[PDB]
Amino acid sequence: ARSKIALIGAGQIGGTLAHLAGLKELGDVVLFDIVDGVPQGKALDIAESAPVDGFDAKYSGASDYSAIAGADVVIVTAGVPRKPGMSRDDLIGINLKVMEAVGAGIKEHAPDAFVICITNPLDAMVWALQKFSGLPTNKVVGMAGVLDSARFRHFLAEEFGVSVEDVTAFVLGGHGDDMVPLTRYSTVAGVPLTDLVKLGWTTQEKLDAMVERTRKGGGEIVNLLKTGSAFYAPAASAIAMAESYLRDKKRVLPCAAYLDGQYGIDGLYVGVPVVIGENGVERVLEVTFNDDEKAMFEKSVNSVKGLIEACKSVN
Amino acid sequence: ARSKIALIGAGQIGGTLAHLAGLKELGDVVLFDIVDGVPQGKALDIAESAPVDGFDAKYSGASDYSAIAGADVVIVTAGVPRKPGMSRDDLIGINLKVMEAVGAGIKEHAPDAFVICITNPLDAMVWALQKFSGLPTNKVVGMAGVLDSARFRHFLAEEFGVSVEDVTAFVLGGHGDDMVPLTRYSTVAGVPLTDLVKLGWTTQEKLDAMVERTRKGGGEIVNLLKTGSAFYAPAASAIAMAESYLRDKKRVLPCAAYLDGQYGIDGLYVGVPVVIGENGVERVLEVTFNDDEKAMFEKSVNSVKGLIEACKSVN
Amino acid sequence: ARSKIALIGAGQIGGTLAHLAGLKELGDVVLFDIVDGVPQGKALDIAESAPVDGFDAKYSGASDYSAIAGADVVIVTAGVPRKPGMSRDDLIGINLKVMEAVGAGIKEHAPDAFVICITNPLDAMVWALQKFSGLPTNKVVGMAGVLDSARFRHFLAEEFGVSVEDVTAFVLGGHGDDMVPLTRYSTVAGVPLTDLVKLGWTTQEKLDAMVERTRKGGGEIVNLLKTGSAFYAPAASAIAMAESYLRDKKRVLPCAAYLDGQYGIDGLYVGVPVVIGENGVERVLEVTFNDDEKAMFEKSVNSVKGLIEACKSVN
Amino acid sequence: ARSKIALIGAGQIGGTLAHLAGLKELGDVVLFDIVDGVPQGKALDIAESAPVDGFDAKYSGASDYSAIAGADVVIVTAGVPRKPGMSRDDLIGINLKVMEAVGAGIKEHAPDAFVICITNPLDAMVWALQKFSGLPTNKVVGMAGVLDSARFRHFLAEEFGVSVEDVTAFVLGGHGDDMVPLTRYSTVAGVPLTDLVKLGWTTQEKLDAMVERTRKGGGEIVNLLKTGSAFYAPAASAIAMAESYLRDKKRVLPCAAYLDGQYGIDGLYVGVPVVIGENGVERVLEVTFNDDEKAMFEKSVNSVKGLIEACKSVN
Ligand SMILES: NC(=O)c1ccc[n+]([C@@H]2O[C@H](COP(=O)([O-])OP(=O)(O)OC[C@H]3O[C@@H](n4cnc5c(N)ncnc54)[C@H](O)[C@@H]3O)[C@@H](O)[C@H]2O)c1
Ligand SMILES: NC(=O)c1ccc[n+]([C@@H]2O[C@H](COP(=O)([O-])OP(=O)(O)OC[C@H]3O[C@@H](n4cnc5c(N)ncnc54)[C@H](O)[C@@H]3O)[C@@H](O)[C@H]2O)c1
Ligand SMILES: NC(=O)c1ccc[n+]([C@@H]2O[C@H](COP(=O)([O-])OP(=O)(O)OC[C@H]3O[C@@H](n4cnc5c(N)ncnc54)[C@H](O)[C@@H]3O)[C@@H](O)[C@H]2O)c1
Ligand SMILES: NC(=O)c1ccc[n+]([C@@H]2O[C@H](COP(=O)([O-])OP(=O)(O)OC[C@H]3O[C@@H](n4cnc5c(N)ncnc54)[C@H](O)[C@@H]3O)[C@@H](O)[C@H]2O)c1
Ligand SMILES: [Ca+2]
Ligand SMILES: [Ca+2]
Ligand SMILES: [Ca+2]
Ligand SMILES: [Ca+2]
Ligand SMILES: [Ca+2]
Ligand SMILES: [Ca+2]
Ligand SMILES: [Ca+2]
Ligand SMILES: [Ca+2]
Ligand SMILES: [Cl-]
Ligand SMILES: [Cl-]
Ligand SMILES: [Cl-]
Ligand SMILES: [Cl-]
Repeated sequence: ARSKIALIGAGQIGGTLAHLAGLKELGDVVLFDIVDGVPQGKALDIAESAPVDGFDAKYSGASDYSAIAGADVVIVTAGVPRKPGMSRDDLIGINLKVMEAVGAGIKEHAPDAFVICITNPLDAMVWALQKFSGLPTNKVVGMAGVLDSARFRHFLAEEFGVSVEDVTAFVLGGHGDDMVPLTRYSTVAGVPLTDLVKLGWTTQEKLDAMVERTRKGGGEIVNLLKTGSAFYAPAASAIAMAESYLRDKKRVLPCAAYLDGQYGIDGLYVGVPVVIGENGVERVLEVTFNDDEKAMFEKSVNSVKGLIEACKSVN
Repeated sequence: ARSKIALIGAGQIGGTLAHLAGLKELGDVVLFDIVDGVPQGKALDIAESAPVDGFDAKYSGASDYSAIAGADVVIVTAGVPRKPGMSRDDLIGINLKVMEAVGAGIKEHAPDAFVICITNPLDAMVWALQKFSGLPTNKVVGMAGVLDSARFRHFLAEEFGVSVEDVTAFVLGGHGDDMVPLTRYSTVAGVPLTDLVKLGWTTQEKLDAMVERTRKGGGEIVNLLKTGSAFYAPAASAIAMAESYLRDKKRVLPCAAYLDGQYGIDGLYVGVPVVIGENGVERVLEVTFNDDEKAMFEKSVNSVKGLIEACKSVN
Repeated sequence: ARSKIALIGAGQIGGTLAHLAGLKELGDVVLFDIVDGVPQGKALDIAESAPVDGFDAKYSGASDYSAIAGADVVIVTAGVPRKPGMSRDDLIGINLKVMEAVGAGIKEHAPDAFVICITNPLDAMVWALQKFSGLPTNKVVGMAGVLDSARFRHFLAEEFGVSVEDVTAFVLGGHGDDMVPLTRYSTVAGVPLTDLVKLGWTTQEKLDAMVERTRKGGGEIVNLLKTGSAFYAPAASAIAMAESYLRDKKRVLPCAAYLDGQYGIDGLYVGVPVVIGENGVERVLEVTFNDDEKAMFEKSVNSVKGLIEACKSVN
Repeated sequence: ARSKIALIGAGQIGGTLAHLAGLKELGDVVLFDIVDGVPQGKALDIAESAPVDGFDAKYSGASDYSAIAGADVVIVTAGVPRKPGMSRDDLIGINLKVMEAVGAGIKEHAPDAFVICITNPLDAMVWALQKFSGLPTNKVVGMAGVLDSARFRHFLAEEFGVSVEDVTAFVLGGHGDDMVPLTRYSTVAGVPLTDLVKLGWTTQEKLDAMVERTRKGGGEIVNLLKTGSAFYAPAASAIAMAESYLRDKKRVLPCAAYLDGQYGIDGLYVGVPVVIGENGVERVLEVTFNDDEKAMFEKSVNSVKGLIEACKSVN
């Protein structure tokens, strides 16, 4: 009866998720992959690390979905990268097929799980995974906003020369051009960034550049690493979501969540602040937008709609 | 060369400070008191607890100030309680005498320390302790606002049904009638409390009652315990300040800090948000007040002035 | 569905248990006492500390046993101290009456709990509490040996100048003259203390003195504090036991456990190494004694028998 | 003045070291590599993860050694893998050249560092790195034994069904055929494994198989992963060593250490238990061997001698 965490995909993010789940003593971990040996090896390596910090957790790797039976949390990173010669449709086609298999596995073996999707393109993959698995919409979420929040917080803390603990970033929507930052609901110690510009703690230009840097943040890591994308911050972000579920913390975190009318939207996964507790997505915090924000949010949702239409077109 | 933390006063708060410093692996601890046996016993008890969690720290107790030599941080709780038959002047008279002795001990033995005063009445005792010790004003601070922030955060998190991690409370000034809350710079996930009332997440009345409950918070604990005042939250609050110094975190925390013109004030210790790092109080965040806040802050400073005048009157 | 920890007794150890349970994020906490106000005040103080470290836990205080309903773990410190004018029989008489009330409360309200008794005299109180509550014998244990282990580990680590993390102490039986140390199964980095004497890392005399100091350890703290007994190490020790249950860690810890024939003993609570997991006391590790150890253990069990007979005599 | 940790090599182990150093709040981190972009990207990714857990640490990546200036700890993983078409001499030739460059960089820029070598073949690379850097022999160590200890502890804990926290493994020498296990100084709760066989908690055959599995442990991970070797347990192991230095914990850990006559050996790096504190390798624990162990240790040292001779032959 420790909690059981199944990690579907045992690649860069999945290994990191597994390591964090151990260090944080969140429970037992099953790593799943289609590449045999990989999840077993990473599982055993992490298991062998455990006596150094003293965490007691069972680790195992598998390529059969029976291994995930009764998982409390399932975190999905399974899929393929968009190689330079691949279309968007190609990628969606491929990773939709992966979501199909993953959804079937969760449906059969872990129907009571809280599912956190990470696989790109996230706002479509999470939507697809919920549909394929049939799980309740409040029990399937996507990680995206926490990562954007984390990047922006790092840039802010560096700018102001203050602890990351005292910075808050408010972001909705998706990544990149689909991100909807509210600098007025972003703060240092409760003071909004817009007021910090008035105080002269920063400048409008520096603030705008930090917002843009957050939009571009994923690509900035790709451009440095060259062989892959970011994994430490993505994994940390999803573990925060998982921990909030497992420990019923009721964190308020921006995640891709199924909207039943909130923000004027019905039937789509959109990045919004949600309370995560033992019942999954328990409430959506719907803020009041100004005009600039309404228009940014509308673009962002249209982007999601266009990708969902591409999914239906390819499946 | 581990950091050295000296705790001047080994009573309710001082024991708790000592326990937290161990658990958090902040360094070696010296407990100091005039009651012989007390600091030695608590030190040894905590030392004996250490193998259970695995923290390596030296613990000792003393009643001679040579024991605090070279302390990196000194946290002062030494003093007496205001027994029902004691005046304010009586208390100040008594605890000023204690600050005199403590200041002399720090001056001689730990002149390079970051000093955190807790002893009441705080805004006067911290002012007195800086004067008696001669330490640089940026290296002597008082704990008060963090405690108020913590209480208000607890009440907010309970009200909204969210994690304490996603609530921010902005408080300046002192405790009780001297507290200067800014609900507009208090937030859930970046959203100000004033906006949460507009969203219907709470009500104005409930918000006002939580502010009042924070004002009264110390007395609320006294009224429950009957034999003494709060100690767990006070100790946690001061340890946050200490940790920010020791780990150069540059937390932004409301503390009683010496103002050199900020907030229009020169030569007084006033509760304000400060960045705490390896150089002590490194910057004061001076916010822009609305009218209600200016007047509340002016009352609060006048209160401090009146207590400083009472000190001079009694010493 | 967070775990629920009920702390029966909200005095020195009980407050400390409550604080540790928060810091370690073990779950929700209910403090129970007959002195109204005390558990409510300590609960609220700890709750108010929580936003400083970011632990999400509900805290409450009560003087009605309905408050403990559904507790996963119950830790019992309720009782009175042996004031200088009180007999052993007096104390047992009094604290047996307390165990009667506590056992009735657990029986009615938390029948599925893992119960950890701390109240003295421990080997009798734990036996009595199991009988009064009717809970399964594997779900009721007493804390004693972990504390002795912790003290001895502290003394060893100081002697050898090594980390507390690399010292192991093996103790069975009770405290004081009833303690049964096995220095040959006590180690630094796996090397037994008896071999460390041969290596010249210490001396036989120093080793014997550390054993004696452990026997006397509780009194050593009393003699320093004067107003009460140890509480930081006692609380840490019991929390280790609780955590092993709650997280199914299967720690091997010396505890007062009900023996069903192990060590040649049937029907008594005796200090022995036990594996603690989600099923309670899951296995007893029965070591093979040398002659000196057999005789020490036999004395220790006879001591327990004599105290159980005194209980029956007074109840 | 936070501690500064330089990680020379930003590959599989180096990234993991960097992540752990953040999570454990050990200090600022510089990742160094010859592949430009890699250390910068991993540094930035980890930095961006920090606001999720709240660790304050500066992260940077570099390919110039000036970046490591004033490092308190330097952990070396730089080097190349032994590709299937490469000799032992080839590998040594190559990685000796890497140690030459790394040693020069440490000499010039971080002469006061505690250096932890990980690069294979470890017992030669650590010896070479000390010679190239000129640092004091007590300030240069190799990680190997902690990893073996950790693997064996995992296997033991699984065998006995107990917490990893209560298992101790005693290993000297190197990996594989060069490992020198002492099962008699390996324990569960202080009870030696040899006694646990007598108690019937395991069997001689199972114990022997766990020893052999530890010998083969690195290869077991390679055989599962196929693309590389273990990294989570290796990184955890070295971080334990680093933390012991940085926090002056005086852990007793099996590491490749320069022997000045201990174990009968002068002038070689050999795996032995050492106390690690703020002065580096502060003491070597020299145990007394039985005959089987003496012969195993002699083989193991001869193996080291043969590799040192191969180094001199290739350099
Ligand atoms: N949501 C976000 O904010 C965010 C941020 C970063 C990365 N990502 C996305 O996360 C995903 C994972 O990234 P990564 O770096 O771990 O990738 P990776 O390529 O290292 O890992 C993916 C793993 O999935 C496995 N896999 C492939 N097909 C599978 C199947 N049918 N079933 C099970 N497993 C399968 C692969 O074998 C591989 O081990 C990618 O799609 C990436 O774009 C998302
Ligand atoms: N700043 C705040 O927000 C805040 C909040 C709570 C409590 N307080 C104050 O903190 C202080 C400590 O509270 P507590 O509950 O620990 O009190 P306590 O009475 O338990 O402890 C005070 C200790 O100081 C010792 N002492 C007395 N005179 C001394 C001297 N001359 N030198 C050294 N030690 C001496 C006493 O022996 C005692 O052990 C009190 O003044 C209290 O009002 C402040
Ligand atoms: N087992 C060990 O190794 C060990 C070590 C140290 C202390 N102890 C024992 O632990 C016990 C607690 O010590 P402490 O320092 O916390 O004591 P304490 O006196 O501070 O606390 C005891 C609490 O129990 C309460 N209480 C009294 N009667 C009660 C009842 N009928 N129902 C509920 N609550 C009641 C009291 O009001 C008090 O708050 C003592 O018996 C002590 O001897 C055991
Ligand atoms: N001691 C042990 O117990 C143990 C256990 C496991 C692995 N290892 C060894 O640890 C080492 C690192 O393993 P890994 O998985 O991280 O390897 P890796 O190949 O992922 O990383 C090595 C890094 O070193 C870099 N590098 C190469 N030449 C360099 C130079 N001249 N200067 C600076 N950087 C350079 C590479 O670019 C690469 O990023 C390997 O030699 C491996 O065999 C040791
Ligand atoms: Ca632990
Ligand atoms: Ca609406
Ligand atoms: Ca530790
Ligand atoms: Ca101004
Ligand atoms: Ca947390
Ligand atoms: Ca038997
Ligand atoms: Ca923190
Ligand atoms: Ca010798
Ligand atoms: Cl270890
Ligand atoms: Cl323990
Ligand atoms: Cl805080
Ligand atoms: Cl977060």
